[PDB]
Amino acid sequence: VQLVESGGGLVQPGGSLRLSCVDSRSWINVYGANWYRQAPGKERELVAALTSGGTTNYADSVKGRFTISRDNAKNTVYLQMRDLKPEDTAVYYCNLERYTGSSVYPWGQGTQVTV
Amino acid sequence: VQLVESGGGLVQPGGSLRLSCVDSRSWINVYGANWYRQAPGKERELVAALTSGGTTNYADSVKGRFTISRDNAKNTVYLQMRDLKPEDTAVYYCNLERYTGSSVYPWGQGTQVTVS
Amino acid sequence: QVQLVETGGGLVQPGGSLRLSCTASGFIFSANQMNWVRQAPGKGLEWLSGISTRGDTTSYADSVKGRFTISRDNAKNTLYLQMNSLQPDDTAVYFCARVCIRGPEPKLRCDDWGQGTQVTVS
Amino acid sequence: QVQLVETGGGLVQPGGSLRLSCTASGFIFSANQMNWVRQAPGKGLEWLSGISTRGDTTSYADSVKGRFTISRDNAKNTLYLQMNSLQPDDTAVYFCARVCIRGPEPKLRCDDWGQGTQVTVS
Amino acid sequence: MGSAFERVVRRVVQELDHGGEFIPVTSLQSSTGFQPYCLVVRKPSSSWFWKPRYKCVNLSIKDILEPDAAEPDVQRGRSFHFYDAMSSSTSMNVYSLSVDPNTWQTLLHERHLRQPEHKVLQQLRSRGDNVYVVTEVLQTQKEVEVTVTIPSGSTLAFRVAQLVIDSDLDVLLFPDKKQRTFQPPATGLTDGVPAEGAFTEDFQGLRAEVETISKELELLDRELCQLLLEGLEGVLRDQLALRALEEALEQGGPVEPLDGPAGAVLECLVLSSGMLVPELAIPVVYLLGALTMLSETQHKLLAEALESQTLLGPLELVGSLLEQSAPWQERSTMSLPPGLLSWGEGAPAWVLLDECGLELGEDTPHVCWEPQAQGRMCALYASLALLSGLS
Amino acid sequence: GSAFERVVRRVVQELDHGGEFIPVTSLQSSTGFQPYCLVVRKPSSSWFWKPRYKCVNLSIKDILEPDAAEPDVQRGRSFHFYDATSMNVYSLSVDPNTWQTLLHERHLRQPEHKVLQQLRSRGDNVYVVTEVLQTQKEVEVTTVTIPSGSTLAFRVAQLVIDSDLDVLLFPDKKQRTFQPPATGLTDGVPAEGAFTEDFQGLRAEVETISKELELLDRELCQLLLEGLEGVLRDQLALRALEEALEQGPVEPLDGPAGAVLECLVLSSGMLVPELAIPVVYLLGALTMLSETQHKLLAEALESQTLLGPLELVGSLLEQSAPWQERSTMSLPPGLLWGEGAPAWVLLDECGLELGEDTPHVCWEPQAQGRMCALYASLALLSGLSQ
Repeated sequence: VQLVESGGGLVQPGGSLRLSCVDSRSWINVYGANWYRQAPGKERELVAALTSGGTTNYADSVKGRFTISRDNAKNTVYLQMRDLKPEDTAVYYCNLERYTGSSVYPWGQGTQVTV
Repeated sequence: VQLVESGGGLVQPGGSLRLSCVDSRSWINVYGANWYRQAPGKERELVAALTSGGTTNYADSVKGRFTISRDNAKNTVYLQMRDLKPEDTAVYYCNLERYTGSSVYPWGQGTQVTVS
Repeated sequence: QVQLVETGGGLVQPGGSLRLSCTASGFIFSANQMNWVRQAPGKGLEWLSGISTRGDTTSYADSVKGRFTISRDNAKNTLYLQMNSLQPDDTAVYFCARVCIRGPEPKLRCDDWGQGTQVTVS
Repeated sequence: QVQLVETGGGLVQPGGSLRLSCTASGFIFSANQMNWVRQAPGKGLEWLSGISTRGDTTSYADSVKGRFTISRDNAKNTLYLQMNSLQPDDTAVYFCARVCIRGPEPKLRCDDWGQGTQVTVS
Repeated sequence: MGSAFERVVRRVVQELDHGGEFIPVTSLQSSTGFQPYCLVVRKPSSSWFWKPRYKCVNLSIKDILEPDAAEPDVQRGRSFHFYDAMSSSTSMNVYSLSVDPNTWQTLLHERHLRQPEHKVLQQLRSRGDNVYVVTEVLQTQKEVEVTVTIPSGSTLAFRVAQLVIDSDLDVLLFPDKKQRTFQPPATGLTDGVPAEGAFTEDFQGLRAEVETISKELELLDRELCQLLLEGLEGVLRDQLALRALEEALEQGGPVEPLDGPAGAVLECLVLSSGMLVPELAIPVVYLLGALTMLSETQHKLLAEALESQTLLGPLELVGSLLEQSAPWQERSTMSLPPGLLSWGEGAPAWVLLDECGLELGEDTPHVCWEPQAQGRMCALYASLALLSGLS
Repeated sequence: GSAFERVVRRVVQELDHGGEFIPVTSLQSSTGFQPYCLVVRKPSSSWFWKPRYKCVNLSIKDILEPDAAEPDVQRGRSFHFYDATSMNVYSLSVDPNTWQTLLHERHLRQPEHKVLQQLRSRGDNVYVVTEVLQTQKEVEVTTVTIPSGSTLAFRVAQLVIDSDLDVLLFPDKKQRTFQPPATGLTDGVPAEGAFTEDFQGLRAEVETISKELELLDRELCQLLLEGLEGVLRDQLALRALEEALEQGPVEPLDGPAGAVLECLVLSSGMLVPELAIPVVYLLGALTMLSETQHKLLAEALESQTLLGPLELVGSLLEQSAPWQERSTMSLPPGLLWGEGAPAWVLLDECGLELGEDTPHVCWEPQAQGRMCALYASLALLSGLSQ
């Protein structure tokens, strides 16, 4: 398997979503994970990064609304979404980056959020 | 240690939703999967059943409105839900049933489904 | 770990048909030549059919050529065998195996094998 | 496969502190006794600390008692070692180990080990 | 299509166990006591090629739990009609009784291990057993196929879950192979109890595998041994000649006509035609595989101990440490017997260990085993032993 | 000596958290390991060490039909390492998404490259380097300079070759690069790519125990066999003897079980571990067998006819190795005899299907434990019978 992105959907401004990045294997729990998004007509955009240790960093456009976390037993890295706006409408992908910075998997189908 | 259920949420009548039942092991592919639902203070009921070969069965309250499917490569069994109506708010759980009829895992936490 | 699970066997009418499935887990299914092999009483193992990784080439033993069709659904990690015009000498346990080599000598070795499912032509 | 991965080792001033983590995969973490063991330069294995499956009880060696603290988060499947007042005699490769039998007579033996994290105090 | 008793068991499992989780019963008597909730034990293995079987200790899990109470409900499964081979005596029906996985959540919450732990449990801990509880049985409804009578309710196959006890009781539906029932205290202090891998022969396989190839090397008359040793003296001091010799000995005709001492080795494996003698090439290819694992400094030392007749001490020294450190994926502290020391930072045997990845100190006979040093150490012993075999 | 090797292990332990990186064997081998390099893994020759990867100074672009430059490598984090004047390690990796575009924009060149047949003939598995850990220029404390860009460790993805080429990032352990056609016929030679040493390994575990028989004075070898003959014809006595050796002094059993144990104790009746250990192994092997097999073993022992079965079991086990595989075995002509023959029943009791009008007997992996236990029992009884 590869990363499986789910949880996306259609909402109206101000709403809230929670997307899932699931790894059948355990690389998600030993390496870093990032959530990207390729917004309609716009290029793929990194949304949140989570280091192997759990250090979080976000982009300016999403601070105060998005929270990235990890559930080891579920091999899941989540994207808690709040105060969603149509500027957040996109298909969301996740990827894994090793401590050396190399990516582990190619992209999954992603999950669409439409606000 | 068990199955993981996701996909629940809040939608307006006539929406669409498809839950996920993901297995960390290959039992979801060799065995059958069933979806249940519990409303608070009432009895757990079966809503849809899927055998390993793909045979589907549904509850009359959802017959023609729910679809139970499997993605073998994703190790995930879905419950596509349709003609969404009240009385479908309940705690929905999935399980795995061996060919002999025994259960594989204890219940997970479930996924929240709310309709109004 | 590699798992190969066969279903679809049973007791069949002579001249009848059966369809066997074989679900594969624990390896990259789409990257492996796959096969069906059977074990008949008093007979050695008999390779019946083979299919390439993508499924663009297939091979059959004379004993089953024209009657049986091998196929694979790579997206679901499943191998199949359609059986038609079954005869009493086709009674055997049928196995799906991963990567089978028959080139060197009349012999048969395959990397991984399934548990088998019984087929009986009454 | 069982995998134990230690992180958190490094260089600290004398009298400084370090916290080691050990993430576990391949087994039911909450069902296994866990340990921290260090390998000092030129020295044999020195067992440091142990913890019960649920964490309700722990045990420490004298060399680190009061200084180090062993803990686990069974919900996150992680083993930790907080190390305080480190001195150069605490410089070593630090290992987490699953199920250790420190038979007073024979020797220390544990079922599974991490790759180790180097702790250097200077 | 069953025929005999086990052959019937074989088919029942082949038909009903899609996931391969079931344990077949081997004899009809053994099926006694194997009911839902019977406690079964698997004693430590003495062979890597067969493990002792699960055996009921004729105890139920409720017998070790506080609040004494009847076993919880069982859940009935599907029934299957086999109709058999070699209400009908020819016919058989087998059904499933299983424990719901959710029963443990409530049961282990309603009830608790007798903290004055059961007398028998204290026996199993001393005997080193892992203890399991039966979670499913496939059983017959009525007596069947009786020149062979099978009483009703005979178990044909069963599933278990592993017990784990650390001042408590938990039931693991899917444990790993290494999981122990009797967890050690926080102190790791135990006593003579079967432990540490259900036995291992890591060292035993290596000595024999070397000896077989050493025995395959007995095919050489001592004359051909000498010229081969003359050829072996050379490539060990020539890294690149060693690589070319190994490549000349791969799969696909007449051997590569290598110049230099690598040629002499090849001439020991061919007829006047230059075609390999496989039974002669086979053992040599093995040794080159061991040597290719070693480093240049190891190669240089192996030559000098060979010429100095000093291959014997190092062979013994390496052998004991491989004996001591097995299993070699585990970490452990070895002890150098001074009765085999022949020592010093520059000592030839000292350097062989450093090249394997071990760090040695002058003030102690203890050496920590590094699992990453397994291959080179084993190849080192293989080289030393085989080179000693040529004498 | 040992210098560059110590640096490699340190870097990996610090940077390889997942255990996915392969250390470079020697500073000699450290160069040439670059992203997109093709390395090969020839078939192994030992249970106890694995062959080296070997960069074959060929690149994956060279075997793809549009001959063009390789895609970019991902320049990764730089790492500044510790000594107390430093060593800096940088990551070059192939993005996993590179292969998807590459293997569609290019396709394996037909006819194949010359090298591939050579690797196919030798049974090599073929991989491509997907990441390297490399240096800038510095010296080793050891004194000896490591050139800039020296690979310390690398990651690989396996190539699989069929009608087309694919790159597998996480292949399984048995995966082969060179797949057979749908025919299953791999034209040209054995070129096996497999090896078991299952039977020879079984012979070794047995021999550990066997050599301990001759230490018995021949009377003890004699009393032991007679006690065994007795317990072989008594299932519950056999089990009681088995359970007596799973434990203070010994349990005072009478009968053939007592005859066996009497061979194994001291004046004090305490444990005699040097004696029990081999016996417990034999009792373990016998316990694997059925009641029918036990009584035949007693008969073969009393009749001193152990060889005929012993040779046949070993033949079949050696033919069926590896025993987790299915195969057609051949009965060596001349028992090297249909239903009712002792060997027939002995092999029938293991789960195998024998035919009187056919030399064919297929191997049943479920019989692996019983057959191996059966092989061991025959041998050990023969030894005490000398």
